[PDB]
Amino acid sequence: MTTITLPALPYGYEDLAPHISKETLEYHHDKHHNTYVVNLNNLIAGTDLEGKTLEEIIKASVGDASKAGIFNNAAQVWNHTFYWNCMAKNGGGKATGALAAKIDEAFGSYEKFAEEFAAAATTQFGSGWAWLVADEVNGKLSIMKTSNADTPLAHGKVAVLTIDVWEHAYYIDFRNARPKYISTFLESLVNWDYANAKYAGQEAGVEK
Amino acid sequence: MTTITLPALPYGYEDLAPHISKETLEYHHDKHHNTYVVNLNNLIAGTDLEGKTLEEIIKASVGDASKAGIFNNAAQVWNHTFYWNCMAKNGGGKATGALAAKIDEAFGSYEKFAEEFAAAATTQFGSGWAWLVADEVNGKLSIMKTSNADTPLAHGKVAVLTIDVWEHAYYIDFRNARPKYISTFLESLVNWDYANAKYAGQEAGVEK
Ligand SMILES: Cc1cc2nc3c(=O)[nH]c(=O)nc-3n(C[C@H](O)[C@H](O)[C@H](O)COP(=O)(O)O)c2cc1C
Ligand SMILES: Cc1cc2nc3c(=O)[nH]c(=O)nc-3n(C[C@H](O)[C@H](O)[C@H](O)COP(=O)(O)O)c2cc1C
Ligand SMILES: [Fe+3]
Ligand SMILES: [Fe+3]
Repeated sequence: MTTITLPALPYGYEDLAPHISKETLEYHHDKHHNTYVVNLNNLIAGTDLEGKTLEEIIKASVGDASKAGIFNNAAQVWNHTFYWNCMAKNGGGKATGALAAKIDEAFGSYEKFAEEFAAAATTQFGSGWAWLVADEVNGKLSIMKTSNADTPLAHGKVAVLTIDVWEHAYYIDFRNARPKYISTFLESLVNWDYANAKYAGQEAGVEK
Repeated sequence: MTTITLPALPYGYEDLAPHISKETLEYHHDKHHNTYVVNLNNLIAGTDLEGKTLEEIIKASVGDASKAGIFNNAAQVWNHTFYWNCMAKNGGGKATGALAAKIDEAFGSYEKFAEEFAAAATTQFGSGWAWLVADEVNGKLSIMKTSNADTPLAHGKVAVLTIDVWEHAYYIDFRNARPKYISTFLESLVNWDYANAKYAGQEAGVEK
C-alpha cells in the first residue's frame, strides 16, 4: 500500500531568505508538517483509509466528528504541501500567466486582489489560512479564509494560492507582526507558476 | 467613563525564568495582550458598551455574530489577565489551600488532575486555552478546553486555572514542543494562591 509522505521543500532552506528564514523552514517543514504526516499515518494504519490518496482521505473524513483527527492531520498535510509550492525564490509581485487576466476580471486589478487577499489573511482570527480559490478549474476566482485545518477541497473549491497564518508560520521571523509577514508574502514570495498550474488543473510542484 | 486597561504583570519579567523568558513576557504581555486592549477600546468607543466592565462586555457580546470582534478582544483581555495571575515565581506542583481536597474529590488525586489538565492542553487543536473550572464558586470542579478566545464565563462556569496554548504563548521558549511547555507550567508555574481565590470567588491578583 502507498503511504503518506513528507514532500521535500521545492527549494533550499536559504532560498526564501531574508523573507522566511532557514530556521522557520526547519521547524515549519521538518517538525510541524512532518508531525501531521506521522499522525495521519498512525491514525489510518490498519483501517479502510490506509493506502488511499491524501485527497481521498480528506473527502472521506470531512464533516465527520468521529474522524476529526484524521481530517485535521490530512488537511494540514495537504495545506502545507500546497503552501510550500506557493512560494519561490525571487517570487512575489504582479501575476504572470493566464491568472493575470482572470484576477483583473474577478477583482478589478492585481492591487485590489492583493488588498482583499491581505485582508483575509489579516482578519482570520486564531490559526488558519487565507486562499485564492476557483469554483472549478479555469473558473471564477474568489478569496476565502479558513480556520485551523479547514481547506478549499472540503468546500468543493479549487485552491489556487494560500498563505498559512498559524503563528508558527511567521513567529520566528516576524513575532506578532502578521501584517508584515502577509505583505512580504505578496511582495516577495508568491509563486505564480504553481498558482497557474493549480488554477488550470495541471500537475506541478513537489507534492510527494 | 472607565476604560479597559492593560494590567501589569504580577511579577517581574525575569521572575518566571528559565521556564518562561523575559522575551516571551515582553511580546505576550506588552504586544499581544496590549493589542487586545487597544482593539477593544477602539470597538466600544462611543457605543453603549463604553464604560462597562470587562465581564459586562463579554456577557453582552457572547453568541452575537455582529459583535464577534468585541467578544474576541474582550474575552482575550480577560483570559490573558487570568493567565498571568495563574503563574508565579517558585510556583508549580501539588495544590495548596482548599483546592487540594476539592481536586482529590473531583479527580481522585493531584496526579490524575494533572494528567487530565495536560491532556486538555495538549489536544486543543489550533489556538485556545485549557481550564480548570467550577460550576459555581466553591462548587464542582471539571476541566474544559476552549478554542480561540472562548472562555468559561461564556459558558456560565467559574474559571479557576488556565494555560494559554496559542502558539505565541510558548513558541519563543519551546518552539513546537507544546507538551514540554504544558509540563513546565504544571511543574513550575501554577499559582495556587490565585487559583484558590478564584475558586472561592475572592478578590486577588493584578487585574487592572
Ligand atoms: C496540493 C497537493 C498536495 C499533496 N501533498 C501530499 C503530501 O504532502 N503527502 C503525500 O503523500 N501526498 C500528497 N499529495 C498527493 C500526491 O501528490 C499524489 O497525488 C498521490 O500520491 C497520488 O499519486 P499520483 O498522482 O502519482 O497518481 C498531494 C497532492 C496535492 C494535489
Ligand atoms: C480575571 C479578571 C481579569 C480582568 N482583566 C481586566 C483587564 O485586563 N483590564 C481591565 O480593564 N479590567 C479587567 N478586569 C476587570 C477589573 O479587574 C475590575 O473588576 C473592573 O474594572 C471593575 O472594577 P471594580 O472591581 O473595582 O469594581 C478583570 C477582571 C477579572 C475578574
Ligand atoms: Fe503551518
Ligand atoms: Fe496569548
